[PDB]
Amino acid sequence: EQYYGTGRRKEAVARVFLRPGNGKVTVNGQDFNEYFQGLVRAVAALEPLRAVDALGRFDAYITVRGGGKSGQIDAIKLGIARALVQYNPDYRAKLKPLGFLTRDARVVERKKYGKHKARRAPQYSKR
Amino acid sequence: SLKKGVFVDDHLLEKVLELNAKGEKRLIKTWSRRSTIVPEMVGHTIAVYNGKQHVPVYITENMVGHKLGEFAPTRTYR
Amino acid sequence: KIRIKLRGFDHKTLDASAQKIVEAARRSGAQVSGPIPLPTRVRRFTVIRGPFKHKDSREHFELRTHNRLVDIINPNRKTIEQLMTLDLPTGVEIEIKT
Amino acid sequence: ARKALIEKAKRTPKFKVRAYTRCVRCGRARSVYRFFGLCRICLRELAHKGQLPGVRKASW
Amino acid sequence: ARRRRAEVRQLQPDLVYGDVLVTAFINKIMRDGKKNLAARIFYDACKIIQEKTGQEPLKVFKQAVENVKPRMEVRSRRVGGANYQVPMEVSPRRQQSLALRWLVQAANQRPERRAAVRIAHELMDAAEGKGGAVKKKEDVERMAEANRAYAHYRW
Amino acid sequence: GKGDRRTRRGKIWRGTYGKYRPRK
Amino acid sequence: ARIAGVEIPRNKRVDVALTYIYGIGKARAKEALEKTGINPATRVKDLTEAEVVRLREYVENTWKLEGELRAEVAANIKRLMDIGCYRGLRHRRGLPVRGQRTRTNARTRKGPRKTVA
RNA sequence: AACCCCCGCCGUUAGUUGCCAGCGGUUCGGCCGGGCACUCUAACGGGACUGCCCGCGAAAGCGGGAGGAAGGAGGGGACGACGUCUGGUCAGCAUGGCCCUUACGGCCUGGGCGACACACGUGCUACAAUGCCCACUACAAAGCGAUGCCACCCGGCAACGGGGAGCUAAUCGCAAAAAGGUGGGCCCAGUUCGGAUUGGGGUCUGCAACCCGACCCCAUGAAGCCGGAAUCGCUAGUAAUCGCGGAUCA
Ligand SMILES: [Mg+2]
Ligand SMILES: [Mg+2]
Ligand SMILES: [Zn+2]
Repeated sequence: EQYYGTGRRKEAVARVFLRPGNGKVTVNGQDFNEYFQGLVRAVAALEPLRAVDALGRFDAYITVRGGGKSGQIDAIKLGIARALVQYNPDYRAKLKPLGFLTRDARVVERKKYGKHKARRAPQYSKR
Repeated sequence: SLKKGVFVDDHLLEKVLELNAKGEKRLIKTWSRRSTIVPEMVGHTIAVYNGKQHVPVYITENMVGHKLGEFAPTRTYR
Repeated sequence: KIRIKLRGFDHKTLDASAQKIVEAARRSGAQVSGPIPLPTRVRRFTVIRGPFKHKDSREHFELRTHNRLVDIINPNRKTIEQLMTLDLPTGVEIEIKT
Repeated sequence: ARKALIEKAKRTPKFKVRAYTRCVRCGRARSVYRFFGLCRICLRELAHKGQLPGVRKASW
Repeated sequence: ARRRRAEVRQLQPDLVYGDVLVTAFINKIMRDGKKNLAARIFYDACKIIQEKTGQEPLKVFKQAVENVKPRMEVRSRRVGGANYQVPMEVSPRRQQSLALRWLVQAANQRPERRAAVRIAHELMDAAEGKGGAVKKKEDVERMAEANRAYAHYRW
Repeated sequence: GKGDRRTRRGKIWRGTYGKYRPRK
Repeated sequence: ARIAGVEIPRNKRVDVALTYIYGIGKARAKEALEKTGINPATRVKDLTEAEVVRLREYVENTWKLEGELRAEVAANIKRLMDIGCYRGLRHRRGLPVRGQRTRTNARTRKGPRKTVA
């Protein structure tokens, strides 16, 4: 019945409980268009829905926690992907080449000692 | 700031009380530049130390709310 | 009903003592929730290497203080004697309460 | 004044604002961690030796 | 690097129109890592475009960046111990880079108060054939044909 | 102004609260 | 209108207008409006004649201000001067009262940099 | 190089963290029952080996692609050889020699490392409309706390004080992450930009805040409208930028 998938990025997890229906999307309560306001990445998270050709035909319910505001969006992005692919093996043959199934290894690194920001070193000098 | 009970040393008040108890001189080599000047103590001369020596700084009406250190140099040429 | 705390450093020694209790309590009494690991509180200490001036190449350690929880329900007399005699702790300061 | 000072640090005759921290091992005046009660120097020395329980090499 | 050429950074295509060139422009506008801010600021001008002229902001953007695309430029180079101002064709990427860049600066040059209106008016003059960024382009191309003598060292 | 001794982020940078910054 | 005796903060926010008044600032500006029921948004260019004398006379007679305030500031300094407290001698040479970094900057009171070397 | 630690894909093991994902009740707070699937909490193991397909080659290897969470060391850490610099440190400590011994040792009060006509280094805060103020609203991680972290209530404009619950603490607490987001004021001004300097009054620590602490509220509102010669940082979650914690310690 339902389409589940796990979302995660920058320690921002996001459960994805999808249920075929209309288009009403709830995430941690509230509404999708309600929670994300004035952000273009919002409609970008629904990209997997536009790839499958079924924008308005599914009621979503995501539980995203931790991480930043945007990290949640990327979490929902990959989360929705695993949800729709869970009940669709052929949709992986067109969601994968488009690049979706990846935790995005890109993550902040440790601020190294002696330095200031893991890389930026204090102004070199000799005077 | 010490708003609850103005700060000051006991031997300061003690030594200065006998000075008012009969109206003696004023000579008094102190070592507590941290204390606050007592009001009725006007007209006396506290020899305040400052690492170097005892400064014969006089006293009056205006100089009261301030410390004893306020009127005693701790550095040369100042 | 009863709850046991198993604080300690080395998780290798903590795993042996924790698993030991699990076998002893279950194999000789009612139900017992397995070893429940908690967020390990760590004391990260950073510091300089050289004695004099060297605000770089500094070295730092960390104090691993592990935590493991185990809950026994029905107070069995067999489990009380088992844990009272058959025990092999060491660097594992345990604390138990009702 | 090194010896007489390490003794004065444990004295605490007058007010508490003189019972400053003082390393036990090599008796350092500063860089004294309260937890270990040692200085940063003698701290690392022991750590390498393994005389510091639970104190493993930090790496992440 | 001395070894590899280092491949370009394939950026994410536009999230509203569907075009990488647009998003790249947002990045140039992006101050202190505020994409969503710069994005809106860009789309603000897009609406200002339709306010003035009934033209789509999409092609209005292409026309501008196209007319500010430097065809050639002079580059310094040593020869035995002397620098020659040798002109020659630019790389398509760099042309796109400079174009998008100059426009952003040309907007800053304007007296306009709000950033959007600055980007708005600038995109108009750019698409037209005469603007702050455009003239800076015309300037560079002059240097090329000017030093055309030293163009013998094409390298 | 991260330096204004009388603003929002004014006390925030100074790790304090006071009047202009809400406090319990 | 000539509010504080001579000062005339015309054509602008009423609250800000009082900020230009010596001895009056952002805080004391809001206080006058909350004690006379004046909207901070409205300009001085369009106010009632009653409100003029109203707000003007209020702040005027209420607390100290203007040069007479500035006279008190120097007055206390005459007191730190007549004897010479550590605070006063700093005003003598122009040094800061906080005993800050004189070995470096502190140009705010020491004036421009007199290189000379 | 490779074995060990952190972050990435997944599983096994343990379910008082979280969970109407499933159902019912519900003062609708996962609160009750209930459940371990999920998230997570750590613990063990798996996976990536130019392994597979195609081109080049004698080989090693290189190049393009599929599978895959991740390809040609995946990102990061720890690891810094023989030697080098008469490099640093007798003031961490050890230590040969040297020198003093009613003082080159020891205790105390006060002063002093904070002294300023000047110059250099590393920094912080700005010069503002991609911006500044007010009100309202939302998403972190990591770490720390029983004579310590203080929920929350009363008071004061305020720092903060009086009362007082929880907490040897994934269960209580510092705690509001900030930037962002919504609506509003500002209209280019030495400015609601900028916050140095200075006057008056207050709170906390501490025997004790003149020298010489910190933070409040009122006023004061200086230079600077992006900086000469020259010069520094970093190739991706990096630069820039915006926050929180910890050691230290009254
Ligand atoms: Mg798992
Ligand atoms: Mg006043
Ligand atoms: Zn020591």
